[PDB]
Amino acid sequence: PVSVPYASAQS
Amino acid sequence: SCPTHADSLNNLANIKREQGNIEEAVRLYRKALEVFPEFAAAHSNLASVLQQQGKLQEALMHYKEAIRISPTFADAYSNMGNTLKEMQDVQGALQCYTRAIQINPAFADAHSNLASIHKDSGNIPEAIASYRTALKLKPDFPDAYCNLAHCLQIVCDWTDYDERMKKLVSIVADQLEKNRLPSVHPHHSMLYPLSHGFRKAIAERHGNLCLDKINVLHKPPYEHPKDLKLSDGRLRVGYVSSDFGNHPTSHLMQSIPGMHNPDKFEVFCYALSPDDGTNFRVKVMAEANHFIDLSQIPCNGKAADRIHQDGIHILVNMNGYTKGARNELFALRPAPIQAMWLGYPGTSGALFMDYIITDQETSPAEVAEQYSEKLAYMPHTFFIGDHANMFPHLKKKAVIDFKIYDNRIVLNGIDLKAFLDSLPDVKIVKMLNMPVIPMNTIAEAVIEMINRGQIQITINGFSISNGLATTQINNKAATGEEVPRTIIVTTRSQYGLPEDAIVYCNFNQLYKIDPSTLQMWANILKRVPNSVLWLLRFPAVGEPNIQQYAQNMGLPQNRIIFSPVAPKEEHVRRGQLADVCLDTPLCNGHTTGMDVLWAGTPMVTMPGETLASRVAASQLTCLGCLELIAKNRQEYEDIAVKLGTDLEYLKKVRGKVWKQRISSPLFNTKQYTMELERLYLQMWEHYAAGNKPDHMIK
Ligand SMILES: CC(=O)N[C@@H]1[C@@H](O)[C@H](O)[C@@H](CO)S[C@@H]1OP(=O)(O)OP(=O)(O)OC[C@H]1O[C@@H](n2ccc(=O)[nH]c2=O)[C@H](O)[C@@H]1O
Repeated sequence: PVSVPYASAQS
Repeated sequence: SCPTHADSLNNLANIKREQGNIEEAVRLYRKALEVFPEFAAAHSNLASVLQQQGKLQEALMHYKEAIRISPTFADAYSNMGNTLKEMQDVQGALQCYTRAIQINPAFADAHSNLASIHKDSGNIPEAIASYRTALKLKPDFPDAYCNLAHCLQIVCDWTDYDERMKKLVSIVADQLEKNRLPSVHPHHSMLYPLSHGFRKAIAERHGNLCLDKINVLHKPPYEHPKDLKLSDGRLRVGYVSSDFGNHPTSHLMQSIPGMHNPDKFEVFCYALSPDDGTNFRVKVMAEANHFIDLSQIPCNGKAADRIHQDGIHILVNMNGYTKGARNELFALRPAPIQAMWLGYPGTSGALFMDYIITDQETSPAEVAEQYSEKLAYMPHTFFIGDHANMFPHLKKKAVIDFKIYDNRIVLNGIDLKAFLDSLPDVKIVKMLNMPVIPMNTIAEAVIEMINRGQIQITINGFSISNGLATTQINNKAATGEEVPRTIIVTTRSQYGLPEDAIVYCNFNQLYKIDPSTLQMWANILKRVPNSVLWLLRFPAVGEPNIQQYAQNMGLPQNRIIFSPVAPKEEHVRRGQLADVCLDTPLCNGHTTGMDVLWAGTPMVTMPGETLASRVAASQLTCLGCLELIAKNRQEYEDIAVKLGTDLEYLKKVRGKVWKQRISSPLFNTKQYTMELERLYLQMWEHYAAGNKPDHMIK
């Protein structure tokens, strides 16, 4: 659990 | 009022579109509809260029019209979905897609479009299902094939890996050549075995997506300033990021706007995203000379004006092709100099981007042909971390001896020293140096807390905190927004690590691993009998797959240990338990690199060609540990194994990292900033001289 912010594509 | 007339006009417009001339296509479509308003296909076609032009508002109205006329037009539902998606209305777009599939069970784009929503909600097994269905129906579908490929990548499904890769390249080759926008997303391009020209070419195309979205504003070029007179001798730098909030980008550079020299520079921050409420956002707003919320200004025209209004000399793009980006801003060219920085690990491939900020280790001059921008070198590494400010409680540590290991039971805290002073029998190992508590009632109390899984205890009045419960004791300290006000215990037993093992960790998202990368580790683990590999459930669906491939390479289950994802502070801190970090060479640990180094944990890397596969090396160089940098698979394995067997050598290196992280420039934001300032002024002089940008490689 706990999710954390990460980088990702522009979709 | 003639259908035939209109029909011909449509035929003409479709022609004009093919010859890439968008301007004209629209004009014709609009006349076709003037002649015959009840024209379904005209409405549909005019919609999708309006969509391309970013005029969604309107493009939607026309799609709605198309449907009303032809209720079986499955193709229009699907597109209207895409539009509604792009309008942040996921709900209604989802409705379109399903509605389309219901009407035409066999229509393949709907099935893909649906999968794509699932992908963005991060439910992957469902996204995959729907992509597989789409491809079954239409076995030649790039967009679906590529997107699938990426999901399989994220879950570490490596079935037919080599054929899948070749196939990708294959598709991209075709699409680049047929002048069609490539299915691979530039941010993912670094994961596949494409050429560097190919990667640049992809980026290049997404570069042109913004270009069309702004052409339709019909804006005159901007008059840029030519000297510093209006800004009183100050160079006006503008940072533009959608991640001034709780987000890695902030975790790295939140200190920097604060650290600029006010005499020579005036700092403008342009948030692309609304205030999330966190301390990161607050600090940046508190410390930048000016903070402008551009999320209040959705129109790219008025936004760009607002930048040019402010008189920015250097505009810094921190997003590149990542979530929440708005490069239309950059395409409008409001500042004379526009540089890529930190946020995106790759070339923009775009004309409107002047410089990429990097260094010689990450982007050596041989490979300048990979980028479309001119290189601007920082003197050490272009990377940087706030860790020093964000996590000062990790500067020093203390250990319990429970039978001298530095990573079995650890204690950190701002007030650690005063607590050790309360204690009767502490022993002081030299390296700074490392305090060791002996196995007494005290030590036993602490360990029993850990064992019973209790939140916290009190010893001589100091609070001792279970380092698994921090979000309960203090939410803000667990996220990295506050500095912890207690002492925190961290131990191997908390994560089910074997007390007497060699722990190789890698804390990255699992998409960074490929079958090669795993093979190497498999080898290493075989040659080092007391070892375990420590990974993250990131995502959890990923775990069984690795376990699978690990088992086929001949590893018992108990050889690889998975831990769940943790909040930033716990995540960083438990890096101290590990012995060596083993870095993914397909795509390096970036923020993670900094994180594991801060814990004093040496990291083995094998630098490749792509920027992103080189960052870790670049960090280690700056730190001063070249013996951790491998020239090939072979050497990689050996460096690891040497560390894992030669406990004397291990201790030597670990101590080096520990010391170096302070004394080297790596975690030094003040020094970093000043260099960034140098590089800024270099760029400026050169442009003020009358020159177009060239390499600043010094
Ligand atoms: C390949 C790639 O996209 N690289 C990007 C860089 O080029 C950008 O410069 C960096 C942002 O600008 S982010 C990015 O760098 P990466 O290292 O890939 O980080 P990523 O996007 O996987 O998220 C890891 C986060 O999870 C946190 N994290 C991780 C595990 C955990 O248990 N808890 C936790 O808080 C970590 O502390 C991090 O906060």
